[PDB]
Order: sequence, then C-alpha cells, then structure tokens
Amino acid sequence: NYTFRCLQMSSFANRSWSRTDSVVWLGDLQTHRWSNDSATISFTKPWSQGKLSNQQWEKLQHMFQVYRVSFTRDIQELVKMMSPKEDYPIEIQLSAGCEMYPGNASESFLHVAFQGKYVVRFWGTSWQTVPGAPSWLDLPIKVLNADQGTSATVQMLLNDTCPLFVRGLLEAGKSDLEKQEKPVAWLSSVPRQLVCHVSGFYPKPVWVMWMRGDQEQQGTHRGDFLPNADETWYLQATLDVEAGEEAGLACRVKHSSLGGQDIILYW
Amino acid sequence: AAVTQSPRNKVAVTGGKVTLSCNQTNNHNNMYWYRQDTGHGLRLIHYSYGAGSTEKGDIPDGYKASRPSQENFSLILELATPSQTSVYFCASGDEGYTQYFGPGTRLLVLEDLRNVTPPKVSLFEPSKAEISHTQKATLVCLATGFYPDHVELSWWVNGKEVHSGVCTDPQPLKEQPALNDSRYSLSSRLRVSATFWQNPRNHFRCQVQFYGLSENDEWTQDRAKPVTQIVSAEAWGRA
Amino acid sequence: QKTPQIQVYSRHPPENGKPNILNCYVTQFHPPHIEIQMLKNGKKIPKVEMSDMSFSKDWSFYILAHTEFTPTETDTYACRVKHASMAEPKTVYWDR
Amino acid sequence: TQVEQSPQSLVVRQGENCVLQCNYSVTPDNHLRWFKQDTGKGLVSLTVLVDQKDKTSNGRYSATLDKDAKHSTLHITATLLDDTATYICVVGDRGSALGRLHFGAGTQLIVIPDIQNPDPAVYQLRDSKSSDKSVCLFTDFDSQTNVSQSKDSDVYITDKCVLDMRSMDFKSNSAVAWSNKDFACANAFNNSIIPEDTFFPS
Ligand SMILES: CCCCCCCCCCCCCCCCCCCCCCCCCCCCC(=O)N[C@@H](/C=C/[C@H]1O[C@H](CO)[C@H](O)[C@H](O)[C@H]1O)[C@H](O)[C@H](O)CCCCCCCCCCCCCC
Ligand SMILES: *[C@@H]1O[C@H](CO)[C@@H](O[C@@H]2O[C@H](CO)[C@@H](O)[C@H](O)[C@H]2NC(C)=O)[C@H](O)[C@H]1NC(C)=O
Ligand SMILES: *[C@@H]1O[C@H](CO)[C@@H](O)[C@H](O)[C@H]1NC(C)=O
Repeated sequence: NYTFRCLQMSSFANRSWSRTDSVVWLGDLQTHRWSNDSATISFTKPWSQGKLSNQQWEKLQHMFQVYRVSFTRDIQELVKMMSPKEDYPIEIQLSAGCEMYPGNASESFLHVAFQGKYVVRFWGTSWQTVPGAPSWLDLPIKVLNADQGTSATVQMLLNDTCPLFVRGLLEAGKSDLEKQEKPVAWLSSVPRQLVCHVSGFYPKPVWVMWMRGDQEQQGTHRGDFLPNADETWYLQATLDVEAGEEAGLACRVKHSSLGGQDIILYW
Repeated sequence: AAVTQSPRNKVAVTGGKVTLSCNQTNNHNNMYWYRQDTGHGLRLIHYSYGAGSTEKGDIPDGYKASRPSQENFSLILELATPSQTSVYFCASGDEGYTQYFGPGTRLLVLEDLRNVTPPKVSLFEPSKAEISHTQKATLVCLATGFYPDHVELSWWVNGKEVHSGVCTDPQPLKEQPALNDSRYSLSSRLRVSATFWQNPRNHFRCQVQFYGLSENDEWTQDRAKPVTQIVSAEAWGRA
Repeated sequence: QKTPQIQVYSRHPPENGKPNILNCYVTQFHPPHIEIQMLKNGKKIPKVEMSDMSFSKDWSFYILAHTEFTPTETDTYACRVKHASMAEPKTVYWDR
Repeated sequence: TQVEQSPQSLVVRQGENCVLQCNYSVTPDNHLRWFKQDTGKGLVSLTVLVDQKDKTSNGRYSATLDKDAKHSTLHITATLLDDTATYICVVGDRGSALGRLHFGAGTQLIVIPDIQNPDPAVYQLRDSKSSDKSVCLFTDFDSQTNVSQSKDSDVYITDKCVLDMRSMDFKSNSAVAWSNKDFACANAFNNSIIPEDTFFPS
C-alpha cells in the first residue's frame, strides 16, 4: 500500500514577502521538486512523468503554475479579510495526494495546516474545517467554497487525476520501487550501551534484534528510521547491559534483500 | 440587490474636502470604490471586507476610505484636485464573484467657484404650423447662461416624468467659445400628438436640475449664491 | 514553535582513513526557516549537499544534510544549527 | 491594460447587425461579463460567460467565450436606436470574492435612426412666459441631412437630436436654432445643407 504525497509549504513573512516550495513523494521516494525559484516542476526520477503523455503533463504543470500565483494572492487577501484576527508571519502547509490499494481502489486527501496545526481539509465536494480549528476560519472557508471552478478542479484531481497518475507511476518506477538493497552492520559501545548500527537497506521494513545465541533480548531498544543520501535507510539498536557481558552476544538482521541469508554479527 | 450613492452629482473646489457616500442594505461584507475615465476602464481605488476594514486598490493616491459600518462605505478626498475629476462608481458583493454597482457619481473639481451660475429655463410652445401640417406638437426647452455643465434636464407631464417622444442634446454648447470659462446652453424637445397638446388640462413642465455650491460653501460675491437647485419653465395645453 | 532535533551519523562503517559520507539529519522544527552547517574542527565545510525540505504526518519539518568525510582519530565533525526557536545556536558532535 | 476592445467605435444603421470584440491576457480567466452603459447612465449587465467554450443569449444580445484564445465576441442582432451606448468587457480572475475585476475601455456604438417618411420643415416657436423671444426648429428631416454648427458666434445652433414617440412607433430628427442679435427662421439654417423641399410656413 503506497501513499502518494504532494507536500506544499508556504511562508508569508509580511504583507509583501512570501515563498512557496513543494516536494512530491511516492512512498519513501521523492518523485518531484518544485522550488519557488523554478517556474517549472522538476523531475527527480527518470520515471516521474508516470504514464502521462507530454501534452498531459504540460496541461497539468500549467494548471499548478497558475495555482501557485493564485494561492499567493489569495492568502494575502484572506489575511486582509481577517485582520486583525490573523497576523504575519503566516506558515501554511498542504499534504495532498492519494493512497493506493489492491485492485483499482484508492482514497484521496487534501489537508491544510495553518501555523503548524491541521485546520482544513477538502472533503467530497467542498472545503471544511476540522475539529479543533478556530471559528474565524469559517469565512475563508465560505469564500473558497464560493469558487465553483476550484471545487470542480479539485474534485477531478482528487477523484480522477491522482489515482490515475499514481497507477501509472507504479508501472514506470517498478525497478526503483521494488528495488532491494543489502544492509551493512557494525557494532560499538558507549559509557555500556551496546549499539548495532544498520545502514543501506531498502525497502524500509527491517528486523534488527540482539540475541545471546537464541535469546531474543528483552532490553533491545530500536531507534528511529533515519535516511541516507543515496535513498537507503539507516537504523540503530541500543542494548542496556553491564560491564564484562560484551562477549557471547550477537546482532541479527533480517531483510528482504538477503532472502533467508540473515546477517549475524558477533562481538 | 440594490446599491445607492450620494451625492449623485457634485461640484467642488481645489483644496476642499469631498466625501462620496455609498449605501447598501444587501448585508454584503465587501464594498469597492472605482473611478471611470474616458480612455480607461474602471480602476480600483479602495475596498473593504467589512466594518472597520479598508484596503488600498490599484490607484489609491489622493483618496482615503472609511467603512463605519456594513451598510456604508465612504470615499474621502482630503485635498481635492482637478486630476480627481471623474465619474466614481461604488460596488458591493458577498463571497461570490458578482459585484453590484451603484448609479455613479460625477465629480468636478474647479480651480475657483467664482464663475458658477444657475441656468435660465424657457419653455417654447409648439407652432400652429406644425400642428396643422404634421398632426404633432413639439415643445422646446432651453437652459441658458449656466456654469458648469453639470445639469439634468427632464420633462414632466401632469406631475409625472415622461421619456417617450423626448430627446436632449448629448452635450451642452458653450455660449462664448472664445472664452475659457464660457457659460453653457442646453436644448431639449418634447413631442406629443396635436390632440394631446390641445387638451387644456394637460400641464407641461420642463425641469433643469442644476448642480452648484453646497449649503456650506463660502460666497462673498455680489449676486445670489449659485447653490444646487432646480430651475424650471412650464406651460398649459390649449385648443 | 517547535524546537529542532539534530542526529549525526555516517553512511558506511566509520573507518579511520577510509573515505565516507556523514549525515546530519534535523527534525521536529517549526517554522521551516533554518540555517545548517556541517563543521570540520569548528570550520564550515565548503561543498555541503542539502536535500529539499519536507514534513511528516505530524506536520513537523525535516531536512537531511550530507558531506564527504575521511575520518581520523584526531579530527572532529559537528553540525551547527541556527533556528528562531533557540536564542543560542546548537552544535551536535559526531560520535562513533 | 490586460483587456482590449475592438473596434474603438463604430456607426451602424437601424436594423443591421454588429459584432463587438474583446481580447484579454488576464490570468486566470474565471468569467467574462458584458456591460451596457448609456451615456451618463450606469452599468447594466448584459450577460456573463464562464465556460472554456461558452455561448449565451439575452434577447437580441448573444455572446461567445473561447478561453483558449482568451477572446470574446458580442453580437447584436437587429440593432435598435436604444443600443446607442458604450459596451464594456470585464474579466474576473477568481470565482469568489478574492477576485479582482479587469475592465476594458469599452466599444462605442452609435446607431443611425430609420426615418420612414421624412417631411423636413422649419417652424417658429415662441416663449410661453415672454412671447417676444422665440426659437427656430428644423425637424422631420431624414438621416442623410447634416446640420452645420453656428458660424456666427452670436447665433446658436444645436446638433441634431432624435426623439422616439414610442407609443406611436415614430422617430424624428430635430435641431434648435436661436439668436438675440436681424434673425429669422427663413434665414437660420443656410449654414447647413438643407433639402430643396423643406417646408417654410407663414
Ligand atoms: C487537489 C490536487 C492535489 C492532489 C494530487 C493529485 C495531482 C496528481 C498530479 C501529479 C502532479 C505532480 C506534481 C506535483 C506538484 C506539487 C505542487 C502541488 C502541491 C499542492 C497540492 C495541490 C492542491 C491545490 C490545487 C488547487 C488548484 C485550483 C486553483 O488554482 N484554484 C484557484 C482558482 C483560480 C481561478 O482560475 C481557475 C481556472 O484555473 C478557475 O476559473 C477558478 O474558479 C478561479 O478562481 C484558487 O485561487 C484557489 O482558491 C487557490 C487556493 C487553494 C486553496 C487552499 C487554501 C487552504 C485554505 C487555508 C486558508 C487559511 C486562511 C489563512 C489566512
Ligand atoms: C468526488 O468524490 C466525492 C466523494 O469522495 C463526491 O462527493 C459526493 O457527492 C455526492 C453527490 O454528488 C454527495 O451526495 C456526497 O455527499 C459526496 N460525498 C462526500 C463524502 O461528501 C463527488 O461528487 C465527486 N466529484 C466528482 C466531480 O466526481
Ligand atoms: C517566489 O517566486 C515568486 C514568483 O517567481 C516571486 O515573486 C517571489 O519573490 C519569490 N520568493 C522569494 C523569497 O524570492
């Protein structure tokens, strides 16, 4: 189940200055970058155009190109419409896309965050405020819902254009998505917290456990999944032990890249 | 939806304060001030998103805006200039895209109010030659010696305004074309059937609404004050 | 405002004398305006690569920085981060 | 100026059709509206086009919108004298109150009246309150006849004017001439090229 994300982030410092940058993810892999400086959207994968024709992508890029400008003036006008109830600096994020499921099944989303808090979502045919959101947002919402063009466009994009495009992406990016990368493991200790460093594995699912021969340790504490530059994963596991207990122990790593060939690393 | 403006027509002096008002009982949050000038389209001056709010438009210089309430939105000209001579339009609207426009306000800023003069109106009765020859009677009205050209001529039959069989000069002509401050003249015609003019109970009245000085303008000169007023001439029908 | 978290780690096993890649990964910060320097002995490295900024399902911003480094027993590597949430810049040293 | 109208002005005869152009570069183009503005009066909306390829019709008025070409036309079928007005094109950049409207300068239309049975004549009309002072009315002449302005600065002759006796369906041209300084209706419209069969009474 791959989740497709178009991540927009807009900074409004004062009444005049502002910028908007976008990044696009299919799963844990980046497909597009759209910097504020770049008038056009940039592909970050050879397969980022999915199964779309050149005309189709162009009609779709031009649509977004207009949106970015439209969005910039619109916020500034909504700030004026609200003032003094809202004030600069203003920080707005958008998480929009569609998650894919077996068959031709998918669910689309458009989530808007105001000042680091999730406040607004597009649902069905209209914009609405989420629970917890302030009541003054009802007016901007009403105004956006007045615009029937945007509503029709967003419905098409969320209902049709998102899942159609991602179904095309999965075919074009199979080799990169279904790619397998072997993890590399090394050990260290710190004043002793025994660490099992694991790096360079793809996909993201992994199994790293400390074992005293067969004894799966109850004190194994897995850390956070941290990224690498070459689009692979890094993770570490810290064990809580006393001095002298260094020998006799090992770190075992299970991954799809090895296929039964479990890495076992003795200290 | 209805939007009104007051005044409908205004004559002002350089340096004076002028307030153009706009009333709307549509409960619209948003109200807009524009000006129309020949050669250009309507350009935005100021706009408000509700009571208290005011925002600069495309050409906000020389204008200050005030939104005391949902109902009213005013354009204020602090120190008037001849560059601010224009027809000013007010608009209002809700969250939709439709902007409902008011009737429009003509503003004329003069250097000096000294030359301002109300019109002398004269209604000329139809010719008997016309009545016999055409079976129709043409009344002719005439406003003379007025400055500036900000007048509205209307025809009134029995206390009610008529438009059918009426036409006025599209523009008033100068009496002294050789003069720069020339006073103007305007003519208008009303045509009715001979038998309608022959009716002695039919009251015909040509009316000129003159736009001049306010009840607050200073007047130091000899003759009577040329205030915004109506001047009219009238006649009764005859067989 | 969200206060940033800095985590320094190497791509391959940290071998003294062998060329490698060091990763500085800053997370959990808001607003997104941030200045990040990778240091060698307290000095700013010339060509530090930066990925495009992004955020997670919890709305907090993250950005990965990476440089080529050849570690020795003597050399120190750190990650200096300046952000509006903190009055003073914060530097996190690399540890093997 | 992101909105451009063509022609700048045109002159048609009663009954004929005229097409008015509007080209714009406004981004984005949510909707386009046509306005009719009678000289001195306000802005009467005629129609509003909204689709990528759109067509509407409001009586004798019909308009087309082609957003791909960013171009619009307004056809007027069977022009009446009433249509004499400036016609304004307006493009709005949003489908909500966030939008700003972009106004064209306007196409000017002048419709020449259809005088059915012309009967040119000059009449003398006297003041009701002071029957000494009078005016000379040249009236009931056809469209082809032009009225020359007053050459003598102490004589005043207005431009032609067309009235519509609506309840009778009857139109007539008229022009008024008067002077205070030696002046009569028989010798008033020598300035203009008058028809040979112009009726002079008394
Ligand atoms: C919904 C789309 C993703 C889902 C993804 C599916 C797309 C799949 C294609 C893959 C493409 C890959 C490249 C990715 C590029 C990355 C950049 C995109 C990331 C952001 C997510 C996109 C979601 C926004 C799309 C809305 C675009 C609609 C569009 O252009 N609409 C404009 C309309 C312009 C005008 O002109 C139009 C004609 O063009 C019509 O005539 C309209 O009627 C007219 O108004 C409007 O200005 C519109 O309102 C713009 C504002 C959006 C609301 C969001 C604000 C949230 C509210 C918070 C406010 C809080 C108050 C703070 C004070
Ligand atoms: C896009 O999909 C949504 C559902 O996610 C549709 O919204 C529904 O519309 C129907 C009638 O049109 C309503 O009765 C439902 O209440 C709506 N659903 C929800 C969840 O609100 C929408 O019609 C679709 N739009 C297009 C253009 O296909
Ligand atoms: C972002 O892009 C827009 C359009 O190119 C520009 O007006 C704006 O100044 C840019 N922002 C910054 C911070 O440079």
